[PDB]
Amino acid sequence: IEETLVTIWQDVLGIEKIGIKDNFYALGGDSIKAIQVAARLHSYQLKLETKDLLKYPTIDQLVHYIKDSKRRSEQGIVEGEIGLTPIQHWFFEQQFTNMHHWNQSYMLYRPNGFDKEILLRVFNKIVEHHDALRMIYKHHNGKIVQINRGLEGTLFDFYTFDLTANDNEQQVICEESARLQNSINLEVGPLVKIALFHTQNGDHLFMAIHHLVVDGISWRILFEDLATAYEQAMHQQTIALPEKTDSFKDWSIELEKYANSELFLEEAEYWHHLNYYTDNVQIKKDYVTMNNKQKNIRYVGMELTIEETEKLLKNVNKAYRTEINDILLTALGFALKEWADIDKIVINLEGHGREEILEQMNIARTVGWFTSQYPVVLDMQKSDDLSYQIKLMKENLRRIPNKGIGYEIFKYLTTEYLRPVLPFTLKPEINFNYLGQFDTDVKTELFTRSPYSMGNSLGPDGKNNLGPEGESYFVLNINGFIEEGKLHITFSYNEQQYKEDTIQQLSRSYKQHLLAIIEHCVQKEDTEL
Ligand SMILES: *O=P([O])([O])O[C]C([C])([C])[C]([O])C(=O)[N][C][C]C(=O)[N][C][C][S]
Repeated sequence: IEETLVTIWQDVLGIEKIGIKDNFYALGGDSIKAIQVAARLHSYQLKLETKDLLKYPTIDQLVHYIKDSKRRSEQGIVEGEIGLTPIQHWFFEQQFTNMHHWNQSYMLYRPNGFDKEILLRVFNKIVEHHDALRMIYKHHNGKIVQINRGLEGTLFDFYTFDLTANDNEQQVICEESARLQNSINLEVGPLVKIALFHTQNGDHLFMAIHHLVVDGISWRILFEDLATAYEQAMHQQTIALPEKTDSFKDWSIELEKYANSELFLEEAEYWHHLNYYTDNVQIKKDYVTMNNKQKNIRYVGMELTIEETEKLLKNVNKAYRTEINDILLTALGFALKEWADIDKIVINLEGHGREEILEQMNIARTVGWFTSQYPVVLDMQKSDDLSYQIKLMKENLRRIPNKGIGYEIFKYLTTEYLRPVLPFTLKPEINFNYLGQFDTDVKTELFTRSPYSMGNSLGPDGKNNLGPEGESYFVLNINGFIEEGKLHITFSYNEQQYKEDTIQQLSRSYKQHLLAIIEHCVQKEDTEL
């Protein structure tokens, strides 16, 4: 029904009232919000191909393209060996020092406090429902063996700290959470570490999960099921989570099939264009250094106001019928041109990686590490013409098949005798990672973000996420997100490679060009057919 879409859109977009004529993207939608709509529909046994939502961005149009779900996923307990996925292959290939310490984290806050007994019940359901959290990793014969445990052993560690007497809540939270962050055992588990802090202003719920089994969308899913199960428990109802989508196991199995399929191999030809840019990869550094560890990384931050961010989310993409990636990367092109006099450069672009490339596979609600990464070429031709550059960036991104998911599939999954001959040793020095919007997911009726949280806990600059002795792998690590209605962009660099001021010039330049692109696009009316 259209009443179901209205409700879902309203929840997902964080907008109280939505008409059946409202444009999804003009309301602030993106491809991650789209997946969240698809996930909600799955619980109603309804199917949405997110690409339809792009062609029919209103409920009045889209209702005719919503189908019944033919796919039924594993609802029981998933167990057994699972082949590493592309981003997982990349991870082990790095051989990070203390790779057991390589996590994402988050901290929630509830002024009236959490009931601990309920939390224990809720997280038991969580690790049961979201099978990938029970993963372990073993070595057998110089090879990594990924194994999904059943309901055996310890599925998560949970600590309770009573700081209601301590006068230094922030220090203790940092010290204790750091200990959790450093205590993950990849061989026997658990990969999920949880601490509950009682304080004078309420409770703070800290969570650290090894990156091997989680990502940005997974966190959003966890937050939802956390609130849902908790709300049920405090109302003395049976804890009950939405239907499972496809398991990480089943996904990996089909992904490896795809990797060697005839249809996918035909894509190899496109990626040859990278061969024209192999010497457009390195940027100038202030200094040469041998010290390349996480402890040597610092960052510069920028942010827009709520008004500026609203324009970006709601009134910019209409100008050229773009998506936010087009805009952000166009701004980066200009910024790098003014900052280092660069005309062409190859970057590493991260995507959520949940592309409908596998048939009736649905992972809209699956917890795991699905992140894709791939080389993108930025080409600065006409610095004076915005219309030309934006349309150039747009076309460049559209010429990439299936959001670039295929490149690392070729690189890590395709068997040797089918593996195309591609420039696999290409290594961009710049990474771009825009995580998307989080306000609707973290700011609920049950809880909100913790004030004791330090920095972006879902990124590499998050406090205590990565082991300090671990090796850095990018010269410039650019990460972004929307928090409290404000776009944040951070620039992570090696302190012995660049002076802080050098990076500050890049950040300010990026902010300048981004705001200029916003003003340009705000003034351009929708005329794409
Ligand atoms: O295809 P889209 O919906 O347009 O992509 C959504 C974006 C704009 C947020 C895109 O930048 C993206 O996919 N970012 C994903 C980065 C990520 O998921 N990181 C996970 C933790 S490593």
